[PDB]
Amino acid sequence: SAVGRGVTEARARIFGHMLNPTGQRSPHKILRKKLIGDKVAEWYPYDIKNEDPNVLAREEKERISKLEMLKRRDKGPPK
Amino acid sequence: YEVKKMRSFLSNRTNTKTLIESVKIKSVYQSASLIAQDISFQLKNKRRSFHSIFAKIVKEIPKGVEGIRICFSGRLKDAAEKAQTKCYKHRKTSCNVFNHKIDYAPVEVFTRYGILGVKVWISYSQKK
Amino acid sequence: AAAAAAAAAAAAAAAAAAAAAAAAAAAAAAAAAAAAAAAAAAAAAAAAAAAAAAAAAAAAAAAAAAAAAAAAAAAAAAAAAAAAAAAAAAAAAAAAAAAAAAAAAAAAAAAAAAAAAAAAAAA
Amino acid sequence: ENKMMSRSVWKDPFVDAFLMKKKNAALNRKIWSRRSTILPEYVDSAVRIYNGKTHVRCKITEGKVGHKFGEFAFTRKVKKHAK
Amino acid sequence: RNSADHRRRLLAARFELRRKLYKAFCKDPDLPSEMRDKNRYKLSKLPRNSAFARIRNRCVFTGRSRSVTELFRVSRIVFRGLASKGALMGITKSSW
Amino acid sequence: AYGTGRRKCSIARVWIQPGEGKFQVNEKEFDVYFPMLDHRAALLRPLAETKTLGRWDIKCTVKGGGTTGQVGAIQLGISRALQNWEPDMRTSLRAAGFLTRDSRVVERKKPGKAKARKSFQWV
Amino acid sequence: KKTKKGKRFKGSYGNSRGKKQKMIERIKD
Amino acid sequence: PILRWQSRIVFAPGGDAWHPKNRKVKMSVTVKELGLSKHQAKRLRELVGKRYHSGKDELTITSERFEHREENRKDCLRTLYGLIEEAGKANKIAEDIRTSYVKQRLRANPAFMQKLQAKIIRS
Amino acid sequence: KIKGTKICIAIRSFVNPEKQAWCLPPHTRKVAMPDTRTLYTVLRSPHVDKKSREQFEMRFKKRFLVIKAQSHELSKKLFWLKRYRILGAQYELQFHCKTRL
RNA sequence: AAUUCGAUACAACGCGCAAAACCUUACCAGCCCUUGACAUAUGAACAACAAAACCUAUCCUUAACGGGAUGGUACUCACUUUC
RNA sequence: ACUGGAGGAAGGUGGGGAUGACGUCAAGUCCGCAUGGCCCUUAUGGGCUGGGCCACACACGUGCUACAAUGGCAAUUACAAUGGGAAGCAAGGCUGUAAGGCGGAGCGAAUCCGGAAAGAUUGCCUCAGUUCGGAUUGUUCUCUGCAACUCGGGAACAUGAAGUUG
Repeated sequence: SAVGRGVTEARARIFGHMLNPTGQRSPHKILRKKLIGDKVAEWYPYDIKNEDPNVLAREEKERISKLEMLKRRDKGPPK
Repeated sequence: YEVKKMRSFLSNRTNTKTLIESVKIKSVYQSASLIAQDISFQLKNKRRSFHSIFAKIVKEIPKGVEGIRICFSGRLKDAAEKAQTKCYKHRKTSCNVFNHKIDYAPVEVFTRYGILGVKVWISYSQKK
Repeated sequence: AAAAAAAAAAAAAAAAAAAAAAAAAAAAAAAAAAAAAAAAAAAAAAAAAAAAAAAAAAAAAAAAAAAAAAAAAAAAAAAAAAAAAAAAAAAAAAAAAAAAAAAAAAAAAAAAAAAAAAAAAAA
Repeated sequence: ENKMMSRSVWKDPFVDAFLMKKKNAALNRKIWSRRSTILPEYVDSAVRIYNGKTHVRCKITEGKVGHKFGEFAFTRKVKKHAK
Repeated sequence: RNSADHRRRLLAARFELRRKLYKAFCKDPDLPSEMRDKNRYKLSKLPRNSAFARIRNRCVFTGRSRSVTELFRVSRIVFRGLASKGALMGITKSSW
Repeated sequence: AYGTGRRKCSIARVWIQPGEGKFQVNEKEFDVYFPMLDHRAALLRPLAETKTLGRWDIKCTVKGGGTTGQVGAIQLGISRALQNWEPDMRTSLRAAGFLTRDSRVVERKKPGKAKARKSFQWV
Repeated sequence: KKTKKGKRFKGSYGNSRGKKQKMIERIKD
Repeated sequence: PILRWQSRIVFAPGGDAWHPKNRKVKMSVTVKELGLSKHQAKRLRELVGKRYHSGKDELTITSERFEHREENRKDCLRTLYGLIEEAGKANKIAEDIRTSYVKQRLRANPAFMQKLQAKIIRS
Repeated sequence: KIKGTKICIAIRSFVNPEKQAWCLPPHTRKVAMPDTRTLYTVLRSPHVDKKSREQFEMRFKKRFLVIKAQSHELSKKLFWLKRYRILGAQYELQFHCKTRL
């Protein structure tokens, strides 16, 4: 039976591969990856206390309370 | 309407439908974080007595709570050196026993002489 | 959302059946409505704003499989010449490959060809 | 035959040799290339090498074609002790 | 603490793939013999920064520079000191 | 008849029906699956008493663990399914101890040490 | 260490190692 | 031709974003229902390979390359029809095989020179 | 006893079993139940002791319950009702479609 | 020029380290900055009812930071914009 | 209470973890975090490259390798468990002596992924400083990264320190 021979011309394989018959290392593995720009760079998460003007101007208000208490004894930092 | 206020803040910055309710916990500070938050206020200005704090505690709180074990620490009153410890106890003060809701949450408030820190280990009457 | 769970993929990248086809939906469900056509007309004169809000709190539309075609043309345009006799093979390869990765942001998947064109013009 | 080796390995071997990116300016200058391969094109070069401080000067020779640009420079200079 | 690794992360997100996986294109393929330094030497010299081994990936509760766990972004310190304190979902003592 | 035995992370199902000389683990030749070296004498002791071996059939299977684990598992599976004569065979069996598992399942690794009892060296 | 055992233990692939030769052998009979 | 399909729905767990598995699309056909000739059938079966349940006849075509379930639902049948065609050429290939085999032997199996020269008498 | 076209259900949380939950599918919970482990130390100090350890773990929970073959119409009839359905966790509803060619 | 620092009998020394190319890094030299990378208030300010800055991209120099442009994008009666 | 005996699969805290008092030792760490007090405020502060943290007359500690023939090696065959996988795990086919390379069925994972090593079968060795022993120790190469002379692994093949129970 020559049918069992000729019944295989399968080279197209429309499934969507990219092909190299000899195999030079190819710019395929540099673009297979899921991209490394944004997801890692968004790693530092956020505490709401940048909002809430009622913890804002309060934390820093206590900082300047320390500023006043140390200014009283003048041991603060000059320029 | 600060409920509207926060249901604005966080739903805007998180992009989700939210629901915030408050419920009046009537029998004030049967919890532990509440007691810690409380006595960390009196320990802030002005100064107050340890024994008076514990006297208020044994005065108001003992309403079926199984026991209260309370510790302090910090530069104590008032030699300002050699920070040391002291703790009070009561009827049932256990932690090696399981099935005992005994909630614990320390806190640290200061006096510019370094910082003082309390811990509270209440124990709840289970099976009432 | 998902599908009708009744018919196969009927897409074939067909078309957009314009509005006011609610003639059919009137034949089907106006049975619980009124005797006005200006009723549906005002429904549309408000569905304009409904569409404004829908696209606001919904998305920014995602186009089609025609991104493959626009990207293949972006590749053909990156060469835009007969310069290297190998830059064109490289561009064909880059298109046919980069259009595979199931997540590479569909806009950078075009800006890559854009940058190829950029340095080819600088070349 | 160091030069010959560099030519047999120009890019037939896949990696290529990496130079440190200053290799587009003049040659004889302090070169803190620091891990940039020796350039076979430019032997017979009187280049002073890396100097965060104390550049150790080196005379580029055919002998050195595969090492890094600072092969003269030796760090961890402790070889003595007498008690 | 995190002040510099933030700028460096963001600068990676600036000299993103959009230019670095670009100027790495003509490196690996072969046939473009025509000055592969226009994509290798004079443009892939991205200022000695905005790399991706350069980003230590600190903690973000305290800022412990090393010994961070990648999932919780916490340090070894606060992870075990915190899952003790609660607010950790299901993390329990493995008394297996 | 059906039994099953398990030891040191190995489990073996067995089926005894009162037949002639068949003994098939993995439905495979059992003497080959368990190589000649050993484990055969061990697995035939369980019936070198009150049985001339010429009375029963065993169709078995086993997975998980190691060479001694699997043999023990099969042994104790047979020991389970020796309940074809239920209230009269445990008599002949318990005496020599052909009923119970080896509950010496492996002891885990604790922290700090290098094993479950080995420990580093202090000075 | 350079035997198959040394390779296995180090964790690299040596010329008495490899997990495609295991196939190429019998696929070449 | 009946089909078999799968497409996941798992809920974004409150985090207002997209869930990775969402884009799966699993197709399952049978080239015993898709009544073929054996030769085109085996050419398509070779063209797929271990995409194809061969214990029980099933074609599976899952291309995660695409993002949204609709583009996935499309790509399934796009590739389905493409494979149908690039298999469908197999029967004509086999026909031509028959042609060549018969022809290169009609000349050397004797007594056919009658017509082999009758074509020339007709010339 | 077996099902064909269907809408699968597989829930993954840390406490799935008993919640008043949506236990009206034909075939009730089957389970897998993994285990995960990350044990570090007892300390908080940054200068001592790689010798003592405290051992946390994480035991995901996943239940499996199948939906009867809610057909070309029932499928959506419940699909929409559960586009939003709330339990306190994350779970999976899988589709089985069969479109005549 | 650094061979960073803390650990010190059982209860330190394969210890922080669950991972030193640069980074990590305090330590050492060159390279600079100094209301600074970062925060509030701070108005002398500058004026824009849309400028400037500022930022997606092009070019050039810096061992690198930058920086110099140079388009373009882009706007706030608040400008982070300035000292 | 102890000793047996019974049953039982488990007998006397069955095994393992977890859980750890008063308190002691000015134990440890202001270099995680928090913090008192004291100093610098064109600097001890911020960032950039280089270079250092890897060396060495030197002792001590912990871990690894073995001096063999209960064994070293080559070909055959047997049996796990946890686990890990989207900057991902990747079967198969092809390519390289191989490390590597080409590409990819499936898999966000009870479903896709993963030659177990011992062991066993035969043979070689036949007791050596050896086919035991492998540091130092040449050429080609290659993985990453923008970047492998001071300053990461990996393969090919040659050299073969000491080591005979310390």
